[PDB]
Amino acid sequence: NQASVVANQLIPINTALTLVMMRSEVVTPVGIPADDIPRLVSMQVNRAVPLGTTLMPDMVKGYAA
Repeated sequence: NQASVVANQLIPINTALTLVMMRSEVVTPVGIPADDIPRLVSMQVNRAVPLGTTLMPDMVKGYAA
């Protein structure tokens, strides 16, 4: 049902998110909702996020729904 943000490339640690890094997919478990992609632009991740990984709230510095 619900789509989440998934890494479209490896996202390195302490690197600001851009649109080319984030795709939407229906995955389980559910992560950050796909609708939040625009909000995530320029926010940094606190760990490296491998290709195909679902972005979870705890991975993004400053993220609160």
